[PDB]
Amino acid sequence: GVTEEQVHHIVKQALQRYSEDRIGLADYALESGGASVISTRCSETYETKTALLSLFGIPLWYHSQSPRVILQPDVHPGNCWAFQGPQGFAVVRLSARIRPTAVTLEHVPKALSPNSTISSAPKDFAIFGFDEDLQQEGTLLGKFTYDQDGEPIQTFHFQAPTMATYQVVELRILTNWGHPEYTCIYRFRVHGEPAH
Amino acid sequence: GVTEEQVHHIVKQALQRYSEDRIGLADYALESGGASVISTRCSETYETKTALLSLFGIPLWYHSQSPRVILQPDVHPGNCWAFQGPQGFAVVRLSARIRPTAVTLEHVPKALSPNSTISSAPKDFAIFGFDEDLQQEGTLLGKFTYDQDGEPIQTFHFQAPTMATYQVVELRILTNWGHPEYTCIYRFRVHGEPAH
Amino acid sequence: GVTEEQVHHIVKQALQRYSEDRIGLADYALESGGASVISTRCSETYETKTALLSLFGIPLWYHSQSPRVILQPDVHPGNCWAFQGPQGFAVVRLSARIRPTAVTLEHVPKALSPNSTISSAPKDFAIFGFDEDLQQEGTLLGKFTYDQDGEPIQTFHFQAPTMATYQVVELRILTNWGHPEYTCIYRFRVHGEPAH
Amino acid sequence: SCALSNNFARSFHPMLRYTNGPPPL
Amino acid sequence: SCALSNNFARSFHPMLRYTNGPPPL
Amino acid sequence: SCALSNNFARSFHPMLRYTNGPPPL
Ligand SMILES: [K+]
Ligand SMILES: [K+]
Ligand SMILES: [K+]
Repeated sequence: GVTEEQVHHIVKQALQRYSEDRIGLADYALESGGASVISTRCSETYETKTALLSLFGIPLWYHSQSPRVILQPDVHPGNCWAFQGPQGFAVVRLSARIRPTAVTLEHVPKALSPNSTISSAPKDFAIFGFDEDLQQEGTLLGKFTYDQDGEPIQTFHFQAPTMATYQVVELRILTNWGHPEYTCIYRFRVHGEPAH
Repeated sequence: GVTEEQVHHIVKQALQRYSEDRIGLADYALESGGASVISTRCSETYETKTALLSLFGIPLWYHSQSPRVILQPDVHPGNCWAFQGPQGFAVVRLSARIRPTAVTLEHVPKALSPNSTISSAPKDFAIFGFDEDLQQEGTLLGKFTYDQDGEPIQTFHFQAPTMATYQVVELRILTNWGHPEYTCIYRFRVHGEPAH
Repeated sequence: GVTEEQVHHIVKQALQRYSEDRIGLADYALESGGASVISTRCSETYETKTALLSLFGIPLWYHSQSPRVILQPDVHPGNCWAFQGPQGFAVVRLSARIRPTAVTLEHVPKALSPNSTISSAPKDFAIFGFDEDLQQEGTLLGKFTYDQDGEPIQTFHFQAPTMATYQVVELRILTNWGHPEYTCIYRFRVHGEPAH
Repeated sequence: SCALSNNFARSFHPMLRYTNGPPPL
Repeated sequence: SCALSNNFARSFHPMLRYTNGPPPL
Repeated sequence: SCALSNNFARSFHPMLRYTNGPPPL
């Protein structure tokens, strides 16, 4: 038996957690906080030549999603960086040098996707740390799989992370969930502990 | 008597529903998902010449809301397409051809509106399907009334929808809730079943 | 002992409050609703020359946050107007002439800030009303302190507000919470009663 | 006459159209 | 001197002003 | 060859970089 008052408090706490970027963890990869995509290696943007901007009927411009969007909070359907194939890369300079402890990856939920499936979602992926530049050899921090049957937002704690700190990390997508032309990345976050 | 654990679960489910575009239904009219406003017929935008952009005191540009905003998720006060009169039209090419089953219309809530009233909200409206182009004769899919005393977001299931599928639909606003100069449309969504 | 049904209702009410700009009060300082920043007096934007926009490697433009952002709802980390010092000003023309009863100020939560501290947050501040132009002598409506250990969003009711009405108000920041180079303002809202 | 009109087409509001199928999502 | 200033007015940040009443809402 | 590439660098998508420390927050 729970009182009305306890219900209120439980609701209050859940909404405060909801309002703290859903998961309550600072994101060192958030663009507005000072992070950016610095390279995509040889990732080939999947360009469809479909979203056409025009005025008085004059074709002006084809819009497509920048890699930058993976560090942007708006994750409505279609607001994702799409690359060709199931193999892609994004190198991110974090907003502060940290010891990384977890990353988060999300995708649009099935309920909002057509046919209720998300085969364009990343599946297996890995995270690498770069101690200085992005040309030296990456150190693997973790390998993980984004689960298409889990929550749209999934957090991934490194098992036995070292004490090394990094300001450059790379998200590598290895496979996807079956989509034959592309892979969509909605948002990638990186969490950890700053220099203390 | 409910346990703490059941409360948590109920809260969890309600927040997951909240996060799925509030109502948990894919929206085939969402612009970022591949839909667009293709015509407004003879709808006359209500232009006020009021929102003036300037630099070093130099008048540059009067901002006004595009029809496109009705397919955009941001619905803060004023982020609505306004037309003159209580009669207006918007033709939308959906992002996929579907059998339509429901539409949703929302407006700013009364609590956030001045005087706590929303007389600029649409009242009676109807939805038409176009089997191909937008010039042939529309087929009526439903007539409905947006209720000014209901929730800000209202979903409207068609009674006895046919099995016909469409990629072009038109929202027609017939009356409003009393506002003498214009009608504000915040967001219009269309739900249904894709080709299977 | 609460029933399942009561839990649902409590959750429903809390989410509806959450969806009404979190606090359920109309905001007369919201830019999209018709309000604007008309002056910052001698506030010195804190420019870092850090956010550089470029194309094909060509430096194009340094981005920085406009004063306007304090009347904009997006409050992700870094989406704040920063001024040099702990003394700053923003004069806002409200969207309607009202009798002001409360203002609200928010900041990014500690959980999303690095080191979990927010020393760049405003601390003591005051609100002034201007009966007509912004050059006449302001009338003090209230003095308050933003509490760094409270909720990120804090509302401040005037004690014994007069019946005077205003369309121009000024937010004055007097001190901050210790940050040595700047003060960040995330969002400022103004609530009250319109001419009736 | 009404049906033949498209004021959106004659404005300073850029129009968006999906000419070649859905965007990626 | 402070009161007479308006640094916002002298910047590369476009200013917005509602010259003719509220926008529609 | 892969590692040496940066297609983002050769596109019509403006790049953003923090050249002089974090922005204010
Ligand atoms: K995104
Ligand atoms: K809208
Ligand atoms: K803001």
